[PDB]
Parts: sequence; C-alpha cells; structure tokens
Amino acid sequence: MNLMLALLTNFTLATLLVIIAFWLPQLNVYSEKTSPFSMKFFLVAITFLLFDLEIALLLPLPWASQTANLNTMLTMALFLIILLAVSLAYEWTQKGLEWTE
Amino acid sequence: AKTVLRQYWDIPEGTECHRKTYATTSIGGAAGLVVSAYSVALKTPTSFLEGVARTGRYTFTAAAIGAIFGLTSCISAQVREKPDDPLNYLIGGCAGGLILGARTRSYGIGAAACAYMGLTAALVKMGQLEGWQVFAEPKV
Amino acid sequence: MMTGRQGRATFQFLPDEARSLPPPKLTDPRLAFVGFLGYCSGLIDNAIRRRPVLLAGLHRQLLYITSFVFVGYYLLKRQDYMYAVRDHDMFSYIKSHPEDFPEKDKKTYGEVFEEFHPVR
Amino acid sequence: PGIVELPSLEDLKVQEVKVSSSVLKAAAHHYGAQCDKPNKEFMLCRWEEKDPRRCLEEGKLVNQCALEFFRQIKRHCAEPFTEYWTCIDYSGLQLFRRCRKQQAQFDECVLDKLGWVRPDLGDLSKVTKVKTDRPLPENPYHSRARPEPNPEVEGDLKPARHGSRLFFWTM
Amino acid sequence: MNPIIFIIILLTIMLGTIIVMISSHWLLVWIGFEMNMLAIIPIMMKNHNPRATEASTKYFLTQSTASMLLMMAVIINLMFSGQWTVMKLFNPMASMLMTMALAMKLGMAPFHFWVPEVTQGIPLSSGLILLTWQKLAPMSVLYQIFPSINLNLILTLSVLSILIGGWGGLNQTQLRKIMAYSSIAHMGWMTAVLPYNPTMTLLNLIIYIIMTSTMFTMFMANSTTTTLSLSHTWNKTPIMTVLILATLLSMGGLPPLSGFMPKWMIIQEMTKNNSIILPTFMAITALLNLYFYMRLTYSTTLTMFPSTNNMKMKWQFPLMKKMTFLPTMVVLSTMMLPLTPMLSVLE
Amino acid sequence: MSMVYMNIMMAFTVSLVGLLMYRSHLMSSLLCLEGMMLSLFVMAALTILNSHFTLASMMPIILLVFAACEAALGLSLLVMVSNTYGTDYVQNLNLLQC
Amino acid sequence: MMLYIVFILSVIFVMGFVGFSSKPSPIYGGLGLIVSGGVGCGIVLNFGGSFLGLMVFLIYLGGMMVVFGYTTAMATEQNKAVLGAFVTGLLMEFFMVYYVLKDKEVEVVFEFNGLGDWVIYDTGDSGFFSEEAMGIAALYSYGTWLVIVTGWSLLIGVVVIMEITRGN
Amino acid sequence: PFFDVQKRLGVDLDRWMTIQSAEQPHKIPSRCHAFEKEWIECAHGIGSIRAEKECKIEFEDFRECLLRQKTMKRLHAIRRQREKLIKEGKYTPPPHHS
Ligand SMILES: CCCCCCCCCCCCCCCCCC(=O)OC[C@H](COP(=O)(O)OCCN)OC(=O)CCCCCCCCCCCCCCCCC
Ligand SMILES: CCCCCCCCCCCCCCCCCC(=O)OC[C@H](COP(=O)(O)OCCN)OC(=O)CCCCCCCCCCCCCCCCC
Repeated sequence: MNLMLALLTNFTLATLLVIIAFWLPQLNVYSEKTSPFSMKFFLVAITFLLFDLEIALLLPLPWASQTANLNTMLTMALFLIILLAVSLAYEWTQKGLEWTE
Repeated sequence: AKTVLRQYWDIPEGTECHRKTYATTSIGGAAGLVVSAYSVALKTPTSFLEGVARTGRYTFTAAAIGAIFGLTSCISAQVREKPDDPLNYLIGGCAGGLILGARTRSYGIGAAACAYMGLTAALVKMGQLEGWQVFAEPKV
Repeated sequence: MMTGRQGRATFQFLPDEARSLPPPKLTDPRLAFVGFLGYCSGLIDNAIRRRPVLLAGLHRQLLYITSFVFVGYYLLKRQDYMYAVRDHDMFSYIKSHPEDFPEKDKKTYGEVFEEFHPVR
Repeated sequence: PGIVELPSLEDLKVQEVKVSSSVLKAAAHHYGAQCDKPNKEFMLCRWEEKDPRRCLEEGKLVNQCALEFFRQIKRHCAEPFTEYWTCIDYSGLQLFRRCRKQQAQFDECVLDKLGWVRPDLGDLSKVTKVKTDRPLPENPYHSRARPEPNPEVEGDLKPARHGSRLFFWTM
Repeated sequence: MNPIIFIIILLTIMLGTIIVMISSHWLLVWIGFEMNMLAIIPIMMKNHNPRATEASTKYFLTQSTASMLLMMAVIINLMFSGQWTVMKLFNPMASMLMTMALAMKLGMAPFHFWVPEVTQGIPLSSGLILLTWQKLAPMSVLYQIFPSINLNLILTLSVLSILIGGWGGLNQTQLRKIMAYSSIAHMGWMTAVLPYNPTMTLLNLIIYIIMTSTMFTMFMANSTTTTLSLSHTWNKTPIMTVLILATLLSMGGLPPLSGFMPKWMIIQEMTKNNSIILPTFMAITALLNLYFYMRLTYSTTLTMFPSTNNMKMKWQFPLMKKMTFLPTMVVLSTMMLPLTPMLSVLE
Repeated sequence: MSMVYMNIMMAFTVSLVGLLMYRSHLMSSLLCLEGMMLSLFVMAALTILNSHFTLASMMPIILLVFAACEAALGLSLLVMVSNTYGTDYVQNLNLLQC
Repeated sequence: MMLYIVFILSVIFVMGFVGFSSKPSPIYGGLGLIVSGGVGCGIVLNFGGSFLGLMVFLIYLGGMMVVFGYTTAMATEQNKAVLGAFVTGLLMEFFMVYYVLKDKEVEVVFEFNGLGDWVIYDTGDSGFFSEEAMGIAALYSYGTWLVIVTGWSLLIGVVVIMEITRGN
Repeated sequence: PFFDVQKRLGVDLDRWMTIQSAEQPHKIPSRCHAFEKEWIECAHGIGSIRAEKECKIEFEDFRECLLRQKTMKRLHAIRRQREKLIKEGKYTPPPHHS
C-alpha cells in the first residue's frame, strides 16, 4: 500500500502543477494573439534493442555466482559477454556505427 | 453441425416431414452463410447495403435448396411406403437441383445440378444404410 | 507404429541385434538394380553437360556406380532388419494372447454347405 | 471420495513459547546445541510421514524442551540475556555483528552457570543421525499398485518369413 | 551479400529446423521456429526490389501470427498438465490452435493464400528452400502430436488442400505459382494419411522433396520463370526437355514412375482402416494436378514452340550453372518404383 | 481456472482479432502482434509463479527476448516498405496478385 | 476492495487492449500499449514475480516500446470503424465482468471462477531466498543449451537486420 | 523427439525443465510435486494408450492440484449457503471468524 501511495502522490502532484500552470495565467485576460525518414537514426534504435535484450540475460549474474557449478556458470557468463562484443565488432567493421553519407 | 445432423437422422424416414424440412432448411441456410461469409471477405462489396443483398441472396438460394430436398424426399417416402429406399433421395436431390437452376436463371445448371445433386443424395442414403464412413476412425 | 518397440535402441541405423541376420548377398537382385541406377545417373551427367555420353569421364562413371551400391547395401541391410522385427513382434504377440488367435476348426468340403448359383 | 480426518481442538493444545523473534534469535545457537535430540526426532518424523497429523506428539515434545530451555536462562542468566536480545531487537536486520560485546557476557554466564558451549561455525548445519523407535512408513505416498508392464519380447531374431510380403515382391 | 554471411544464414535456417527435430521441450521447439523465420527473410530480400519486399512482408506476418498461436497452445497445455514435453497435448483447445498454427506454417488450405504470392516474389533458389526445407519442421511436430489431433479437422484441411491446389494450378502461366499450388496439393496427401500411418507421411514428404528439388534445379539452369520462356528450352538444351517430361509425369503419379509410390501406399493404409470414399475422392481430384503438368509437357517437350532470332547466339556457350545433384535427383524421381519395399527403413 | 485468467485469456483474443483485421497502417498491426506476446508473457508467468515451477521462472524471459527480436525484424520490413511507397499502407503491397 | 486488486488490474489490462486493438492512429495505439504493459507488470508483481515484473518495464516498456514509438515518429507521417470497434470491445468486457460478479461462474470455452484470485495462493513459505530469483539464476547452471541458442539468435538478429536495411 | 540425439549421445539438452518434479535448485519443490510423481510412476513404460485408462485416478488428482477446480466449487457452495442464512437471521458467525 505504501508504494501505491507514493506513486499516487507524485503523479497527482505533477498533474496539479500542470493544470494550475495552464489556468493561473488564464485568470489573466491577455488580448487574443490571432495567427524525411533517416535510416541511421533507425539503426541506432535497433542496435540498442538487441543490446538491451542481451543485457536482460546478464542481469541475474549476481545470483548466478552463488551456485556450486562455478565452472559451468563462469563459462556461459563469458560466452554471453563475448557474443555481445562480437555483435559490436560486426557493426563496427560493416560501417554500422557511422554518421557520414 | 453435429447436433443438427442428429436431429435429421433421429426422425425415422418418411414421417414428421415438417421437422425434417426444418432440419434441412437449417443446414442449407448455414451453408449459405458460410459461403457468403467468405464472399464478402475476399470480394469486398461496393457498400454495406450491397453486402447484405449478396448475403441474403446466397442464404436464400442455399436455404431454398435444402428446404425442398427434405420436403420432397420425405413426401416421396410416404406415398411409396418405402423408408429404406435410396430412390427417395434421388427425387429430393434432383428437385433441389432444379431450384438451383431456377435461381441462377439457367436451364443447363438446373439439368446438371439435378443429375449430380440427385446422384450424390442417393449415395448419402446408401451410406447410412450400410455404415459407410467419410472420416474413418483409425483402427489398424 | 513400430516406434516405442520394447526391444529398441533409439537413433541407431543398425542396432546390435541386426548382426544376427544374414547379410544381403553381393549378387542380390535389388543391389544390382541400385547399381544400375548409379550407371544411369552417370550417363545423364554426361548428357546435361554436352559430353560424350558413353565414354567421357569413365572415372566419374565408376564413382557413380560405387556410391549407389555402397549406399544401397546398407539400406537393404536395414530394410531386411525392420521386416524381421515386425515378424518377431507379430509372433510374440500371438503367443502372449492365444485366446485371441485360436486354431481354426477345419471342416472338409464334403460337409460345409456352399450355395450353388447356376449360370443359365 | 473420503472424509478428511482432523485432530480435535483439545489434541492440539499445548503451552506455547511466547517470546519474540529477537529472543529466539539471541538464544538460537545455544538452543540448537541443547534441544537437538527432541528437535531432530520431530523433523525426521515430518520428512518421513509427510503428514503433520502423524507427528503431533513429537511436536509437543519440541515445545516442552524449549520451555525448559528458557527457564534455565530465567534462573541463572537473566540480566545478561535480557541485555543481549535488547541490542539484537534494535536493528532492523537483527544483526549478530552489532552486538559482540553483549554476546560475550551472555556466552560466559552460561558457561560458568550451566556448562554450555556455543557451537562453532558450521556445526548446526551438519547432517546427524537420530535413534527413534517409530517404525518406518511403508507407503508414505498412499500410492496404489502400479499397472503391470507389457510382456517383454525375447527370443531369436530370425529373417522375415518370405521377405517384405508387400503385394508381389518375393524378397 | 558476402559469401560467408550467406553460408552463416543458411546454416541458421538448418539449425532452426534441426532444433525442432531434436527437442523434447515445447520452448525449444518454439525457439527453433523463431530462429528459422529470422534467418530466411534475408534470403528473400536479397534481390532488393519492391516485389521481394512485399513477399518478405506477407511471409513475416503469416509466420509471426502462426508462431503466436503455437505458443498459446503450449501455455494452455502447461496449465492443464503442468509439463512441457513434446508429446500428445492434454487439452482439446490446445490441439486446435496447435493444429491450426502448423497448418498456417505449412500453407494448407484455407490458410494458403500466401504460398502462391510469396513463392512468386522471390528468386527460384529461395523458392526451393521455401517449398522443400521449410516443410520439414512443421511435419516433425505433426508426427509427434498426431494421437491427439482432431480427426475431422486434419482430414478437412487435407481435402481442401487437394481441391484448392488442383483448381488453383489450372489458371497459371507463371512457373513459380504452378509449383506453389502443386505444393499445396501434395500437402493434403501427407496430412490425410497421418492419423492412420505416420510412416507414409514421411515417405510422401521424402519423395515430394526429391521431385520438387529436381524441377526447381532444371528451371534455374535455364533461368526460366514463365511457361513461354520454358518453351524455348528445346532449342537450347534438348536433353533438359526429356528430363522435364519424365519428372512432370512422375509428379502426376503415373506408373511406373516414383511419384506413384506414395499415392499407392497412402491408398493402401486408408483402405485397411475401412476408408474407401476418401482415397477415391483424393485420387480422382489428383487428376487436376496431372492436367496442368501435362500442359507443360505439351509446350516443352512434345511440341516445338516458336523460337527467336537471338537464340542462335546462345548455342555458342555452355551451361555454367552448378546443377548440383541433378543427375542423381532425376533418377530417384523416376526409377524407384521397383524399390518400394525399402520404405521400411523409415520405420 | 480462476478470475484473473479470464481477462488475460480474453486479452489475447482481442489482440488476435485486432491482428486479423487490418485497417490501413502496417505499424498498427505490429502493435497488435506485440500485444499478443504481452498477454502470453503475463499468462505464463502467472502459471509458473503460482505452481512454484522454479526452473520455469526463466521461460518468460526467453519468451520476451525472442519476441522482441522478432519485433525488431518486423519494424525493419516496415521501414523498407515505407522507403518505397512513401507510406506504410498495406493496400500498396498488392503487386503479387498477378 | 483491495483484496481484488489483481482482478481490477486485469480489467484495466483488457480495456487497454481494446484501445490499441481498435487501431487508432499509431501514436495513440502505442500509448495504449504502454498502459497495458504497466498494468501487466502490476499483475505479475502481486503473484510474487518481482524480477519478472520489473523486466517488463526495463525491456518491454523502456526497450521495445521505445523503439516502436521512435520508429513511429520517423516513418508514420504524423473514424467510425475505430469507435465502433472500441465500443463493441467495452460492452463484451462489461458483460463478462457483470456475469462473473453476479453468479461467480462463467463458461466460455473454459470454466472460469469468480471467488477471487487470492484463494489459490500457497499458504506456506519460510525460505531465506526468492524462489523466482533462484530459477532465473539457474539459466547459467542448468540452461547451458538455452544460453547458446538464445545468444546465437540475438547475434543473427544483428546480421540479418543490417542485410535487410542496406537496400543495395 | 523426432530424432533422439539426446538419448544417443547421453546429453541432457532440454529434459531438465520438462517436468516440475525434476531436480530444482536448492531442492525447492513445486506445489504438486507429489501428484506429478505419482502419475509419472503410474504411467511409466505402458504407453499412453493404456495410461489413459489405467492411471486415470492419479491424473485427475494431478489436474485437481493444478487448477483446483473442484475445491473452488466446494468453497463457492459454502459461501452461498452462509450468505443465504446470513440474510435471514438464521446464522451467527463465531467471534474468531470476525
Ligand atoms: C435454428 C433456427 C435457424 C434456422 C431457420 C431456417 C429457416 C430459414 C432461415 C435460414 C437460417 C439459417 C441459419 C441456420 C444456422 C443455425 C442452425 C445451425 O446449424 O447452427 C449453426 C450456428 C449455431 O450457432 P451457435 O450459437 O454456435 O449454436 C450452438 C448450438 N450447438 O449458426 C450459425 O451461425 C451458422 C451460420 C454461419 C456462422 C458463421 C458465419 C461467419 C461469422 C463471422 C462473421 C465475419 C467475421 C466477423 C467480423 C466481420 C466484421 C463485422
Ligand atoms: C443428408 C441430410 C440433409 C442435409 C441437408 C441437405 C440440403 C443441402 C443443401 C445444399 C447446400 C448447397 C450449397 C450451395 C448454396 C448456394 C451457393 C450460392 O449462394 O451461390 C450460388 C451461385 C451463385 O452465383 P451467381 O448468383 O451467378 O453470382 C453472383 C455474383 N454476385 O450459383 C452457382 O454457381 C451454384 C454452384 C453451387 C455448386 C456447389 C455444390 C452444390 C452443393 C453440393 C451438395 C450436393 C448434395 C446436396 C443434396 C442433399 C445431400 C444430402
């Protein structure tokens, strides 16, 4: 219940400031004023997604070090990170990480 | 489709023709909607009003065929006092076949439909007598 | 149907028990036909590449025949094993259930009544 | 199916040990080195019977030893112990390492007054053996007899009778 | 595309299909399918033109939807049985979605509208993978869950495939569409005998792969993709027309060619189960396949169609295409009937 | 089953029907495809957590990783469709009728 | 009304699905899928899954959904059908909620119950660890095969997407 | 499997997560470990044709521990009966139930 109140208070407070911000100066009456897809940007987002997913597989590492099979665990932990570095090398050499046309 | 067929086959042949006709009319009416369901999906009607006109047209033609099959095939089994006779279904199938020709405005379709629908109907009656199976249950 | 057979070693081309069966003879009619197929593949190889059909690449034609006979020998060895297993299971099951497979009572034709339909 | 049998409300009654988790956690190490025998009999009962209704009498014995264990502290070492679990109770995580100074006094007091030796690191986590007269259950899972296996195929693998017998093939 | 990357992508298509066949867990089966779809799209986009882009899109949407339905069946099966093992499903609703998910992947009617269009928009080599290799993974799962498949559903999908493959093929002049409808028709046979004898499902699959691979290989040699362009072959490579005639006759089931063996054995395993109406209707409807196969035999080998003047410049060069295993595949497609009893090696 | 399963199971149905009825945009359908995996993710996690199927606690993460990799491949095709016809309308992808 | 928090969240879960399933403009469709994701995590958290629930925020909402919105703003060129579908969806949700709250038993394909989700929770736990966390950490000790195939697929995703997007 | 490579090579690729009564880290049991064990040991070796008939008693118990369908029907009946008697003055909850 505590975490629920904390979220309710923060967003309720933010909404109040926003609406009274759009209305408090409107208590004033000012005269009415009257009167390309980029490919490289997309590749940054996709590269982040595939890297972000691989991070999801690495988050449980601290708990994985508590096992009695450290030899197996340490072998796969270094395999995931090595594979993550192989993806970076492939993009680097294939001109993926460039911003020049 | 499982429950409606049981209703048709539960009624002994050549009796209670009012209920048999209702069963046949339901099956044909359903088959009409199934056909018109795909027709509207794959061939888009020009407008909503045009769509319901097509769906009603197929549904009635399908329901008209089934309606006259059960009525004609049930009256025949009465006057002849012969329930277990495929010739009763042959008359019903051809009678339904003519209706299909009537709705399409073609004498050729009516003659071809009568011959083939009548032939198919007779086989259906034969299978029920002798326990033929279209979807056989594996046994060996 | 013969997948979960009780006497079975999964994912084996020729289990151990197949060695107690006679090998296919090197003069097996089926094995000669398989070899003949290899020779036909050799001639077609020449034809599609516009080479003399009968003479070109005798060394190539020799390996078409040998490879077919080599592969054919082992497939035949497994073919005869799978049919031996089927009979082995069929007979064992019959012993285990004698009531389902009784010895037919035999009556001579002098006593069994068969209707006669004249052709006139 | 059947009717679930449950013990009566008077078969479960026993004198509870009403002391907070800080009191238990302060006396945990001495408690486990003194009441091991009644404790392990009850646990052997639970992991074998797999049914709490079968180990109620062993459960009451566990309670009685704990009550008798705390009375001895109540007689000889009361102020040292009351001052030990008051420091444990202060921390949100109830840490031992924040109260080494108070632990020594309580540890020394029991040593002189009762000859209690605190178990060393790794002792209370050891698998032990317990001599019990309770018979070993035969069918703890209440399982039925397994269906009998199929007859096994045995004999000599002879070649197929006349070959494949597929239509017209002769071998 | 770099040659090394082409090998890597192909091995990933194979690895996806192999994972499906060696897995005793529904999660690894699903992973196998996902790895397979991910790797095959780049070989469909390799020519970089709008039609390839459209074909790859229609394939992704179809296979993505099919995989979601499959994963829904696995979870429902987990709720009602508490296990993941690759075997009979324990809920009728799980079986329907699983059976329908695989039907969409295979391309069976009425989940068939993508096979003619995807096969048309991709090169011949990509179509060969799509119509032969991509059918191994779904058939492997069907081989294992068939004891719980709804009989009326699997036999209803089989009958529609045979009909729709037949009628669809009559109105085609493009070669890639003709094989696509031919592929739908042969799928119905494989799934029709599945409830009765799964061994004959594999035999029909093996024979179909051999015959289909032979046709695509011969089309790729002459770079022919239309009926008319195939009719110039007699004036360029006369031998290749005789091989096309023999294979087309085989695919139609005409004895004594190999393509009669599966149709022969499937009819046997269905009459043993007192199924007489279905095999007859299946066999008669297959004459539609024999018709548009025969039409290609009239415009390719049995008649000499008009040629063009520039054809004379082709006579001065040889065939530099690989034509891998073509001599071996063509013989297996025509001359295997005397070895029919060898199907026991598949048991 | 239970009361929560009904809404999760009905949320998958909504997304499936949403995916099978395209309006104009291709991006709209990909969202309905990623809604389907969200419902499957929650439904599986509810089953695994409630039954204390410990080793299956990693399955929902694997479901998320592959489903997102598939989603990335879907967006790439959408981009290449938009670079050709100027928009992500599905009606443009109709060359293969003939 | 706090004992039925899971069911209340599930009702909001469905309403969001009816939001983007009706397919408003992609900008609003993605907005509705973020709300469902957040509610989806809320349900998973209340069943004991904390790592799994938070993984939804970090990877699904803060990951994929950001790429979806990022790609929408750059490749989307910023009706009766939408309103018709949206109203149809809410009505079915209302009737399903109405009946399961009236007789507490509904049969649509499956037999659903209406007592409350709390009635199936386990009644005993005294572990010094999180059972969910232990299972996920087993990915490295038990799931050797899973790690290899998952990693290879992610690596192939990088190769494949660059091939598709080159355009030449 | 279609191909039993795991059994041929004796390598456990994916059989460790197939059932919830297998070895779990720290020996954490599933809620229905006993029921799954009983059904598995009943149906072992006799094929699934026989197990569907000769191990039906164990299977129904396993499915009762998974979805708890029968129990919720029983609790639902008791709640209705108590509610019916509650709004007639005919019942009195004891102090420790309130
Ligand atoms: C019994 C009285 C009726 C018979 C009267 C006969 C007199 C003449 C009038 C003809 C009427 C024919 C209608 C017969 C159908 C009813 C009889 C029948 O056979 O039942 C079929 C089905 C029953 O529906 P059901 O609720 O499931 O009943 C369960 C009973 N066991 O009912 C049907 O719906 C069958 C019709 C096909 C339904 C599916 C059509 C496709 C639905 C999808 C629509 C398109 C997708 C939706 C989104 C599009 C955008 C809006
Ligand atoms: C045993 C228990 C009894 C079971 C119930 C028995 C009753 C069965 C009812 C039969 C149902 C038939 C289904 C077909 C319905 C009609 C389909 C339709 O609506 O379209 C017909 C079509 C119209 O085309 P058109 O109008 O020219 O084009 C318009 C373009 N805007 O015009 C055509 O082209 C007609 C072509 C139709 C051919 C389809 C095959 C005929 C049906 C096969 C079944 C034969 C057996 C039926 C006899 C009873 C069997 C027991």
